[PDB]
Amino acid sequence: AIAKMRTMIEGFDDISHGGLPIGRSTLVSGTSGTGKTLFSIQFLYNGIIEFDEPGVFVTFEETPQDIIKNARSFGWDLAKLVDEGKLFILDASPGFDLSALIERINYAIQKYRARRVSIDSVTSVFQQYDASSVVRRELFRLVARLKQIGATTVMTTERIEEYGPIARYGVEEFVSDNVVILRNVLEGERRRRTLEILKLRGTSHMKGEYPFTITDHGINIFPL
Amino acid sequence: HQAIAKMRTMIEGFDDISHGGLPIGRSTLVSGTSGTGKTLFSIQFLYNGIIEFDEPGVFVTFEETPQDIIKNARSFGWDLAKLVDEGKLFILDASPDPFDLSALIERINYAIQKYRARRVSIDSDASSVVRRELFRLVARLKQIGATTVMTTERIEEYGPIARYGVEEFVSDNVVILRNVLEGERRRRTLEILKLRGTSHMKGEYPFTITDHGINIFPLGAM
Amino acid sequence: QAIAKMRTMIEGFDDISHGGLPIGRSTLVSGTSGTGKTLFSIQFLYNGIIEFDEPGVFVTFEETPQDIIKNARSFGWDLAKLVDEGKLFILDASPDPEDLSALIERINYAIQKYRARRVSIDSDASSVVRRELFRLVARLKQIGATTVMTTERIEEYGPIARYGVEEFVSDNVVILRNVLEGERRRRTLEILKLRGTSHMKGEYPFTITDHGINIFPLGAM
Amino acid sequence: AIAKMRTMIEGFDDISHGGLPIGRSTLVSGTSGTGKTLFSIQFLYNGIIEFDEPGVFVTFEETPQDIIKNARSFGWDLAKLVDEGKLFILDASPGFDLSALIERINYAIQKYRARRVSIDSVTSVFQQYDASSVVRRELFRLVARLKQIGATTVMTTERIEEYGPIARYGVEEFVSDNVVILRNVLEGERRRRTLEILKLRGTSHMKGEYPFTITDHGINIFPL
Amino acid sequence: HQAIAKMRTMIEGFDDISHGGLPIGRSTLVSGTSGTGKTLFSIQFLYNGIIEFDEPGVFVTFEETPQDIIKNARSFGWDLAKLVDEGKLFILDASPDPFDLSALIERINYAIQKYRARRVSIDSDASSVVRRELFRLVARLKQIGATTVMTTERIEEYGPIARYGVEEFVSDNVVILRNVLEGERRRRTLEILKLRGTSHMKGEYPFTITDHGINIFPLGAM
Amino acid sequence: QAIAKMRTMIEGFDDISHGGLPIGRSTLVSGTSGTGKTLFSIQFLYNGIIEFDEPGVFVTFEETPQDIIKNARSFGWDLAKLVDEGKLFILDASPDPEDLSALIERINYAIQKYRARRVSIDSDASSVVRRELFRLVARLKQIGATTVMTTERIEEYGPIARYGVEEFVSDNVVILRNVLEGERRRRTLEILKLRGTSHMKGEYPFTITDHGINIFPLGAM
Ligand SMILES: Nc1ncnc2c1ncn2[C@@H]1O[C@H](COP(=O)(O)OP(=O)(O)NP(=O)(O)O)[C@@H](O)[C@H]1O
Ligand SMILES: Nc1ncnc2c1ncn2[C@@H]1O[C@H](COP(=O)(O)OP(=O)(O)NP(=O)(O)O)[C@@H](O)[C@H]1O
Ligand SMILES: Nc1ncnc2c1ncn2[C@@H]1O[C@H](COP(=O)(O)OP(=O)(O)NP(=O)(O)O)[C@@H](O)[C@H]1O
Ligand SMILES: Nc1ncnc2c1ncn2[C@@H]1O[C@H](COP(=O)(O)OP(=O)(O)NP(=O)(O)O)[C@@H](O)[C@H]1O
Ligand SMILES: Nc1ncnc2c1ncn2[C@@H]1O[C@H](COP(=O)(O)OP(=O)(O)NP(=O)(O)O)[C@@H](O)[C@H]1O
Ligand SMILES: Nc1ncnc2c1ncn2[C@@H]1O[C@H](COP(=O)(O)OP(=O)(O)NP(=O)(O)O)[C@@H](O)[C@H]1O
Ligand SMILES: [Cl-]
Ligand SMILES: [Cl-]
Ligand SMILES: [Cl-]
Ligand SMILES: [Cl-]
Ligand SMILES: [Cl-]
Ligand SMILES: [Cl-]
Ligand SMILES: [Mg+2]
Ligand SMILES: [Mg+2]
Ligand SMILES: [Mg+2]
Ligand SMILES: [Mg+2]
Ligand SMILES: [Mg+2]
Ligand SMILES: [Mg+2]
Repeated sequence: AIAKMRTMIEGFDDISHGGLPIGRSTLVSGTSGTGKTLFSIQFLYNGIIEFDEPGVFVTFEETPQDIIKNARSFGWDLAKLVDEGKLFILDASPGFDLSALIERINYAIQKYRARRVSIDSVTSVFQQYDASSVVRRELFRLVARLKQIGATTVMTTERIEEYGPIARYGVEEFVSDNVVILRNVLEGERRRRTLEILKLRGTSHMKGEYPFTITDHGINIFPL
Repeated sequence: HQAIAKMRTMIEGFDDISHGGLPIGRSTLVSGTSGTGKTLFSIQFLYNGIIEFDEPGVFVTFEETPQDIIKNARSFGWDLAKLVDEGKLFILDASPDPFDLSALIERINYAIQKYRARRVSIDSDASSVVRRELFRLVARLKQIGATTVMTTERIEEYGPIARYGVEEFVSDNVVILRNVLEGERRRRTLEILKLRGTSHMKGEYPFTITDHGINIFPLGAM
Repeated sequence: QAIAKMRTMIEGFDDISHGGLPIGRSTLVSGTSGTGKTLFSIQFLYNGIIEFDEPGVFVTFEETPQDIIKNARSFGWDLAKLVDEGKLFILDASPDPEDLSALIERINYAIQKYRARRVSIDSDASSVVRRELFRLVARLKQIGATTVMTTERIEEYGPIARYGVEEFVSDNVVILRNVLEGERRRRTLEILKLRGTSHMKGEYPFTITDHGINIFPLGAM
Repeated sequence: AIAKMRTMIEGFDDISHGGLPIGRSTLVSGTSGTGKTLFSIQFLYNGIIEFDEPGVFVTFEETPQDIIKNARSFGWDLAKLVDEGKLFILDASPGFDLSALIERINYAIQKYRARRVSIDSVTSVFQQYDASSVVRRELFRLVARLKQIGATTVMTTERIEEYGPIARYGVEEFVSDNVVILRNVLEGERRRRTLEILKLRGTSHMKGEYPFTITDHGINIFPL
Repeated sequence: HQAIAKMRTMIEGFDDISHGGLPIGRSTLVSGTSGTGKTLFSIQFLYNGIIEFDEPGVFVTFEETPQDIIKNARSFGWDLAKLVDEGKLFILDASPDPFDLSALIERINYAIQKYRARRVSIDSDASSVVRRELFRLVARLKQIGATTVMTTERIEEYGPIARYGVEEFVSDNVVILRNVLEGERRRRTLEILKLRGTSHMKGEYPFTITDHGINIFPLGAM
Repeated sequence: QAIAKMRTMIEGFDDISHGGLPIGRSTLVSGTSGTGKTLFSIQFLYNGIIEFDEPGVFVTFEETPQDIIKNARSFGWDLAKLVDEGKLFILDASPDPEDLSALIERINYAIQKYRARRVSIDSDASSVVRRELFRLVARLKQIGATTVMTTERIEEYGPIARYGVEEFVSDNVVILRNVLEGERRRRTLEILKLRGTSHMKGEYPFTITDHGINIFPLGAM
């Protein structure tokens, strides 16, 4: 019914029954340090390395140089992909309206013939601009235009509780076709990472929380 | 003359729980957190009305495009495109362009009249204003004579019925879809909280979503 | 010397209240949605009429008279007949799709016109709510009405009613609950308070059936 | 160290080690239907019957006629005490300033030579007048002037949780010399009434919750 | 030259828990719900300073009148009237008449100078403003060289340290008095949360209030 | 290729962080009152100076330099000597009893003057807080400083910091807890996150003694 794109992130394409729905956005929400940026980098990296699908990474608060430096933790050379024209890192770092940003993103997608897009994290621009009032409207604008473009998008968001609202403004999951929750639960002085696919409109997926670890090779999910 | 009559949904298990289906000529609120099956329920209500009883339906969408409603319904082997082309289903696009309630209600009445519709699904910041506006909608749908499913959002599995804390009190009928997380596993359940002027089963009934749509099971099952 | 009470004839209730509702006073009936508030308030009037020939005035704020009448047919009650016979008056204060003191005067006009002994009223700042609810309860008391007034609440074991004041201005308070535990619902009724008189304490389970509300003994089911 | 006045309410003078501190105010707080008005009526009634100490009852929302009628539940004839000049029921029923009310109360105390005063409930006037802003200030005014007068006062207040703040505005206990909490706890579908003396400045008292019942004879506390 | 020195309170048990008493020349916040023993603690601090060490004290009261402070202290057999008449204790009446902080601080400094006081007790709506103003007071008391107990209110036994959520962060030293209700019984406990630049015992220590004042006991006692 | 780290020499910490704090970045250290935040931040500079001759700048917002110095004598540290020798600079931003970008320029002036490699910063609308904290972290990064910045929180197992944003703009996050259970306190340290590198997970108990912070093994005591 709906076609999916392989993420090649260990375990994820099993949990999602094939990968992420093509041409749609997937919200990846989680508290700080849960692995959201990593998930969004792996998504682009694997598309390039495994499938020669170019990617655009939109960063708000982290600098492109820090994204590149941090990815060396995993032995991934993103500078080389940028040099080869296969990755573009769009720096979106400092009435509220995402129209201008959407034009920039669209330019990059057409220029680099990108099939994958990662946006990390649009929560920060809403919050820095004090734009909670229009989050539902502007996220809708962004999600809708990315769909018109045909991009397959990972969109990260913040949340402040492990078991609580999906995201910070309490509306983000409802305008998203697809929702993944990363958790980092503290119990008995120990942390455990888990991943959940809450929803994929129009298709099936495994349910509940699945454990994962972050290693030198990135995210490893165990699809019990 | 007699107590209220019901219209069969044909959603497996639901007509048992509702003691006959949804109260005719009224609206039923179906509330749930994200991914609980709300849009599915409202689609299945229309689809079954068309296939089983040749009762035309109007689907009102506020954020999903008609194309995506049609695409997603193929997950269950339902061909909504065929139904739209036969004039049995009309998808009213009220989604924004990548709010006027009176204008909306007029469009809905227009569609109900044009397509002879007997079923309607509507899917989906002061609580005082929400109460007044939802009341107007419910009341005018009842004047038109529609049997309606209207979905609403909620945030917590075992908190308020719906986002604003008022929606269930202006509704005649309320169904709650939950997606309960316990010990890392999810369990879907459906509950008929209330049907004014008629009987229904009580409590949460477990259900699944499969290639066949929603299938509801007996109490404490699964 | 006690407070005089009028029988509700609602199965079990007149035992729990030790004689029924205090006459000439208002009783708050609070509950989450679908707990039986409107039913309790209709059954109070209906029984008043059928058992005692005591006329009743039903004040509706959101449901229409025709829907009230239709819904009561669930219980085999013919409210339309009672309106035709002048025994029941349904005052429609529900808004048209498409002022407190004024409403009170229409209520009093109805009470005097129909010589009603029973009144049911069904159903954003706590200060204003407290002041206006006090004026309504006080005016009904001066009129001599015995009143059931319903209110909303949003949690089964939280505040008595939405604004956190409603129970303090009421002489009498009844709480209807619909408790969800282990995927099952259990309806319970509690008389929290009756000023000046006695009543059973705590929660009593009840059912709603074809014959209305039926309240059961302690710790039952 | 500080002299106390017997309440003669069954069990209470044991819990308070002698009764209420003379010349001071005692806050009696509780959720609705916990017995606050009853406690405040018994305090005056017993002063009159047992000790020929006249009393003034200040009522805000309940009418004097209802106070009198309700007290017949217990076989107490308050109309007769009013007729004999031993009880005065002051009807205080409908910038915020209790000065005028305080003058009325003072007039009644002097006129009737009252030793006991019950005020039930000043919470309602604060709330009806939307005067949360000045609760601490105005309660202080009232408590201080009653102390200057020499009255021994029971002052009831509302609260909305059994285990939670002492009173509605979160300040009332701090301007009171003495604090009593009435609770009506629901557990396992059963209610239990308890009374606690939280604090009596400058003197001793029993601690914790003590069970009580309300009967035809009024409040019965069991001072375990 | 060396780490901070302490002044003995002589409150039974307290100087053990504080590893020597209260840090000299600083303020110690003593926070508690109503009836926890805050005023008692602050009175005992001065009284013991006078009786045991001939160190004069100033008591600043904001709501209890001096007459009532004196009256209530007779519960413990303490004759504060005698101490005021000997010029060893001064009760500064800052209570309202049945707010100017700079003016208050000047009066406190005046009293400290007039009576040669070495100990001070102060007893007792935007959190930002409270933070700034409390900071000014603490800082100016430290400039004067007072060793001070300052009491504050709190609402919950195991919630915020104090009413506004900022008071402990501008204090050098924090003591929490609790009155914990469990199974219908109350248990009083005292905790030294923090003393900057010095050591102290940790956790809650049970205490009683009796005719002798506050008596603190070893851990897990009673 | 890893992220380079600088050793804190705080007992146990450099093991938990797998080498120390990421160089040229800021580390958030959040905690309720009296959890050891100022101590952690002083020990970071002190060890930098004593172990590695790396000068440090301490920015204080409420405690005075003289109190910082007095309090450190608890640990047998002579900070006054280090200020005299030009190895430690305490920037006083505390208010006098009786503008972000400006503060940043005074910090940078201090860093350049004293050739500091280490910086500690100690310590009402979430939007504004997020924007200003981002500007500070970004400017410190451009300057090249390795920074410890303390923040407050009010619950041991609640939000990381007061405004619910502080941890998201930080590259590195450490949480100090002081957990009260059964009338006993237990101090724990947690490294929540270090962008781009590895670290041990969960809570590690620690003590504060005459020698500063000592962090213990897993599940200890
Ligand atoms: N080589 C590695 N081995 C193990 N864990 C690693 C490694 N590199 C990074 N990590 C972990 O990955 C985490 C970073 O994940 P990241 O994807 O930046 O989280 P995030 O959710 O985007 N954080 P934030 O943006 O602040 O909300 C670090 O906190 C480390 O715990
Ligand atoms: N063929 C299928 N088999 C199993 N599950 C499916 C299938 N198709 C869809 N689903 C599930 O149905 C869910 C979507 O249901 P849907 O009715 O769109 O939820 P919703 O409550 O309307 N979500 P939202 O609009 O965000 O409030 C997905 O999240 C999948 O879990
Ligand atoms: N014949 C019947 N048998 C059993 N239950 C019935 C019958 N008729 C109605 N009910 C129940 O009565 C409930 C309606 O009670 P009602 O008195 O309308 O509640 P309420 O508290 O006033 N609801 P609301 O005003 O919408 O918040 C329905 O939800 C059914 O569960
Ligand atoms: N004769 C009696 N026998 C037993 N209980 C009685 C009797 N008379 C009254 N009661 C109880 O006393 C309660 C009234 O107590 P009352 O002192 O009015 O409470 P309150 O706390 O002042 N209520 P409120 O003013 O609404 O906050 C009633 O709710 C009954 O439960
Ligand atoms: N002789 C005594 N024996 C036993 N307990 C006593 C004695 N004298 C006083 N008390 C107790 O001490 C408590 C008063 O302590 P106090 O120091 O005034 O509390 P506080 O915390 O200052 N109250 P508040 O000002 O409302 O915040 C009383 O509530 C009694 O329980
Ligand atoms: N020599 C010592 N031995 C043991 N503990 C000590 C010693 N010196 C100080 N402490 C402890 O260290 C704590 C102060 O730590 P500090 O680093 O000031 O905490 P903080 O989190 O910065 N406090 P604050 O800024 O007031 O919220 C004191 O409360 C003592 O418990
Ligand atoms: Cl991991
Ligand atoms: Cl399922
Ligand atoms: Cl039932
Ligand atoms: Cl009782
Ligand atoms: Cl004690
Ligand atoms: Cl320690
Ligand atoms: Mg990130
Ligand atoms: Mg949907
Ligand atoms: Mg109703
Ligand atoms: Mg009362
Ligand atoms: Mg005090
Ligand atoms: Mg500090």
